[PDB]
Amino acid sequence: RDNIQGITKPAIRRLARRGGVKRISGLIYEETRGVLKVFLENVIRDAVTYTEHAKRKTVTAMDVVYALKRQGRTLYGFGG
Amino acid sequence: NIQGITKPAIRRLARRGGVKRISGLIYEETRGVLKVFLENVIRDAVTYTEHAKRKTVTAMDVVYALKRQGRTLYGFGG
Amino acid sequence: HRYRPGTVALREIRRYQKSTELLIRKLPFQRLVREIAQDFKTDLRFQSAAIGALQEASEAYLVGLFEDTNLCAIHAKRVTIMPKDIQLARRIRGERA
Amino acid sequence: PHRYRPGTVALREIRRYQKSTELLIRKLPFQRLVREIAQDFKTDLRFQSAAIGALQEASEAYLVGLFEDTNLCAIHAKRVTIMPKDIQLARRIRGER
Amino acid sequence: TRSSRAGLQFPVGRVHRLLRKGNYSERVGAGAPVYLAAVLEYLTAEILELAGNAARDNKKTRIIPRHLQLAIRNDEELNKLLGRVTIAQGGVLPNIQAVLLPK
Amino acid sequence: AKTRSSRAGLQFPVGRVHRLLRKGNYSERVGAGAPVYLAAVLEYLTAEILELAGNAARDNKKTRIIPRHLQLAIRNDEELNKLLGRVTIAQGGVLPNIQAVLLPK
Amino acid sequence: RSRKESYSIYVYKVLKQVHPDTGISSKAMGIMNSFVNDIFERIAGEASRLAHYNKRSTITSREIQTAVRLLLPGELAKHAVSEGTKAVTKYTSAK
Amino acid sequence: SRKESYSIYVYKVLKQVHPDTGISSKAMGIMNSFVNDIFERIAGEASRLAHYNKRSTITSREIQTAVRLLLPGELAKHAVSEGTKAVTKYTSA
DNA sequence: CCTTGGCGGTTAAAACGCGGGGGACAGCGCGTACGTGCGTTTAAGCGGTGCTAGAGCTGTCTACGACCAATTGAGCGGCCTCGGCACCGGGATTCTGAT
DNA sequence: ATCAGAATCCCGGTGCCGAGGCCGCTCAATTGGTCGTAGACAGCTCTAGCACCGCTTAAACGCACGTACGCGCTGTCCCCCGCGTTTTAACCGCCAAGG
Repeated sequence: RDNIQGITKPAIRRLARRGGVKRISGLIYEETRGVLKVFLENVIRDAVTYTEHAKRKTVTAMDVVYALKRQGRTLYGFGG
Repeated sequence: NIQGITKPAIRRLARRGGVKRISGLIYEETRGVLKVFLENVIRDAVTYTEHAKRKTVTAMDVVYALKRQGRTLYGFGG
Repeated sequence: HRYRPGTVALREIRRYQKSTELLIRKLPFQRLVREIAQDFKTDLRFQSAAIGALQEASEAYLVGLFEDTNLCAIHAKRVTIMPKDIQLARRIRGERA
Repeated sequence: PHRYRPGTVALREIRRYQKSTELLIRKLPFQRLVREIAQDFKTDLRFQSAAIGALQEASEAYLVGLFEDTNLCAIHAKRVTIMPKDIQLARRIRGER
Repeated sequence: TRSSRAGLQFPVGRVHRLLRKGNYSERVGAGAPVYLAAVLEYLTAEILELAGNAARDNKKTRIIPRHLQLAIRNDEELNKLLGRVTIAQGGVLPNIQAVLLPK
Repeated sequence: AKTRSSRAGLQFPVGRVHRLLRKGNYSERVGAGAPVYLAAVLEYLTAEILELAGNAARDNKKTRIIPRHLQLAIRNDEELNKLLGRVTIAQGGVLPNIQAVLLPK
Repeated sequence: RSRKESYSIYVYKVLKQVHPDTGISSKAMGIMNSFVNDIFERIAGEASRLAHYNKRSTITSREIQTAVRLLLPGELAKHAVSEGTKAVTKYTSAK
Repeated sequence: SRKESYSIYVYKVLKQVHPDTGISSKAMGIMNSFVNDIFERIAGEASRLAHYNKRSTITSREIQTAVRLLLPGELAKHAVSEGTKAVTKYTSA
């Protein structure tokens, strides 16, 4: 449990650098965790809800693609 | 024409938006900010007029344009 | 008597948020729309409802963009805005790349 | 073995992140995070490896775009370092909370 | 109207025909129109439950376009629904900044 | 000839779009000329992508088109990228960009 | 001379049900006649997406039930789905 | 079953455009997912247009108008110029 | 029959200077923490290997909502009376500036 | 605190043209017959998911050296806002076409 804080700080630092940032502050990681919590919440609710409407308890790859397309995040290379 | 918008109009618009002082070079952009923002919208509308097969633009073509551009308006038949 | 530049400005800020009265007259908006639309095609008849709807939408958009600009300036801890403020305001939304 | 001033290998490291295409985030930690997050919704669930990979890749792309937004806000603010308030301003403009 | 026997003000037939007129699917169950009409009636009920209160707060009874818009933005769920859509003569809720206000 | 696609000099199948429109319930009545037109529309749509994909292929001196090549190709141009503003390529990556402030002082 | 559908008295009736004494001006009716039907269009589009994604050509009452939960927050959608299910059950049990 | 796509249609189009350059089937699925969303958007726009005119079917003029609506001026012009010859040749054969 | 053009005219929507003054913003004094290299640890990274639980697909049913044909009365389109809320002068006051 | 300066706000008083209840028609909502079909339950396969378990390394945490960019002074110079004078034309009320 408590894997929201379990996200490694250097991983968020690498993502921020890949966002083209030269100096990385120590409070960036926690803000990233807080934002990513809700960002994952929205997409997980969408995809699992698509799965639930089809009377399924196991989410496949296609429902993720459908939910992302509805939200405006169509993903290539994984089908869709 | 392009500069038909008056400076005090933009000044009061910035007061409405909550800006106390405006830098010198912002004004020239501000007028332009509307133009393209209108342009794209009417860039749909005239094309909708092509779909409208009418020389007169009804108030529902602008509803189409605002629905597609993301700025749909209610209250006025939208 | 003479007040500081900003007391009347903040009075204007407070009052313009409770008034929906259109600032700029409708004739300049018509001039803009007609002149720009002359490029695409002539014989374009803009009915009153369409003009009013587009005018209100444009004013609401400009007020919201000024609000985002002021928010960015507050983020920059400044009162007077700069061109990069509005540039960032239109940049973050994704309309500008 | 000599040490360089700030900004030498960092930018190179940035290039190492931008040139490369494989998932920089290690798989199992984010996998277990997804497990825990989804387990809070309904217990005793099974989630496909293909789906969790798509979710992780989407999260990586969303994060890198979000730090692009944070960089843009920081540059507009005349700073190099990024701060949480940059993201606070950017998300409200985008409209996601 | 069968909405009278359904305990619903919004007629079922208009919802059913609008679904059929919109060509959203080849077949639609009988529950979909009644359920959709009930959802719309509940949604507008909360629209008017706050709109009436807003009108009554101003020593008023008739509702102006300004009266409805505030109730839209007063909530946070209702604001979430109308997040990126503006309503004519609606405007924005007042908001005063302390940093702009003089010391 | 016999096939509708090859008769009109269009490679993409009209039948696929016609079947989609018919058994997609988008409209009770589905045209035949409109799928013919949309077949050529899709043909030119894919032709443009393959047109800039070939030029992006020799950027890294590679032949197999990979998601990195697609991100290097599609994103640089304007019209498709703006029309695909909410489109991300899986395992593609971002264009190598260095901002103005990226130099230490 | 087409008698198009509108919410001239539907709004008034539901207003009386929620508030015995409250008026609405027609300029607000201009807002409502568009906004209510636009929320209707949002829900209908979500239902169409649900039906098309799960390969369903026949739409039942279950599509909207969770389409609302996708389109609305949980707190707002919970009351909506409860009231809708209750109304459907009452309609079925009645005449 | 028979899962119809443009797997070899895209190959033939590429051979017409750039036969000397290869691709990978992952890019083929990428193009499939691209054209799926594009077709869904086109179908939605054409359905809305036909509804505005209270039309039960979609004709070539509506498709042309939708192409102007969605594609930019250069791209819409290219698509219309390439597609008029399509219907012209389809009429004869 | 709604939509387009065109005069009345005269006060509000601008339309351009004067003083100016807190604020936008380019230089100095000063810190800690992030760049960077490395000690130390490791838990994940990669990959066999069995149990399995409903998804994919198919066998076997089948309920009731879409097509037809008929009845009405809800409600929309419009019309009359007067009124809920917009709007102008007099006090209460309510903000703030300069000292 | 201790003065003034304008400008809103309620109270009293004034309008008003459509808001709301009601005439009417009328056609769409609603309901009795008919069908068929994809929704629906159940089962075979099965296959990737779950989970365990064995063998392996750049990533994660911290320790430690350095300087410089962010934060706060330090001017610094300043250019649109309130105030002052000046220009003008917009659109309710009118006319016409007109398409």
